[PDB]
Amino acid sequence: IVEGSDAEIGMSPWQVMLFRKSPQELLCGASLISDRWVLTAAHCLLYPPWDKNFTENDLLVRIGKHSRTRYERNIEKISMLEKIYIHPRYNWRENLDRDIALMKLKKPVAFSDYIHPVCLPDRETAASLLQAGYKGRVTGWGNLKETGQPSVLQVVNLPIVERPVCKDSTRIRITDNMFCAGYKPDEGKRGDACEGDSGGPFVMKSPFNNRWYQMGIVSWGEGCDRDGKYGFYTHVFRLKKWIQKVIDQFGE
Amino acid sequence: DFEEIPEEYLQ
Amino acid sequence: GEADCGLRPLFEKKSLEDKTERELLESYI
Ligand SMILES: Cc1ccc(C(=O)N2CCC[C@H]2C(=O)NCc2cc(Cl)ccc2CN)[nH]1
Ligand SMILES: *[C@@H]1O[C@H](CO)[C@@H](O)[C@H](O)[C@H]1NC(C)=O
Ligand SMILES: [Mg+2]
Repeated sequence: IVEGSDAEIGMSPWQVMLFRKSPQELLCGASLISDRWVLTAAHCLLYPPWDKNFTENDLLVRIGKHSRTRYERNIEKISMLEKIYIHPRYNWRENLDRDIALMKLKKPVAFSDYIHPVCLPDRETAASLLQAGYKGRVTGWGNLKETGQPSVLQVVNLPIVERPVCKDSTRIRITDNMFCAGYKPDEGKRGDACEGDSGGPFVMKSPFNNRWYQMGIVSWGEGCDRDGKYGFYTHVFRLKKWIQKVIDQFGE
Repeated sequence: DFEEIPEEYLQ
Repeated sequence: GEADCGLRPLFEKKSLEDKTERELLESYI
């Protein structure tokens, strides 16, 4: 996270760390959506340009964390993966279209003060909140700068950007399965996600029922926090039919 | 850079 | 847990607000 701040304790209890077993390192972010299901970006698991193709046994999910590198004894919970499900129409070749994956845990995670699921939006919440100017929150343990690494979970609040402004900022083709966020060079404020924050959630607090909803998944950007560039997020609601299909077919 | 984790999860 | 989703034990469950959630609410016009 670039131009963010340290998260408060229990501020993002759905935040999940995707952790590589060997060498021991942070791979990505992810989010807890039930006691058995974790949501992340498909590119965190499969990205052939970088020779990335992780299998279940290669990874651990660490839930309830705050410190990036420390083992947070009696707080964090470490879970093993039962199965990885990548969107069948995930487009790693061009623009990371449908950058979404689900991970089913071997055992259910016990909820606590530091571990709690985020909601998934329904059509009404998405239509009400996914609007230009409305701000969401991005969290992660990723790089602090494009060209170092934080001691604890970082947080940044960022405004959703108008689709024409998103499209005009880049040469990449932007799809309806993406939305973009960040400040315009003229706004004065800064911030973005960066490498290592992918798979993490873009959340919004509904002013109707006071619950936190995961509207986006940290996906891609041209660098980190560049003027005139924006961060791109997977549109969770647009891919909810796939989410529900996977959960309905492979059990909750 | 990462503090070691219990072996029960690494196996 | 769908029923209780998105309600934080250290915040919403205790009617405590975090330091920057007000910035999100203010943006929802
Ligand atoms: C122009 C372009 C092609 C691919 C990427 C990209 O961002 N990738 C390729 C695979 C990993 C992912 C990444 O770095 N995501 C993190 C990220 C996410 C966001 Cl929202 C903003 C910036 C960044 C940092 N580039 N960007
Ligand atoms: C990823 O690995 C699996 C084996 O675990 C293989 O079947 C699959 O074809 C690989 N995908 C790519 C795109 O390399
Ligand atoms: Mg920018």
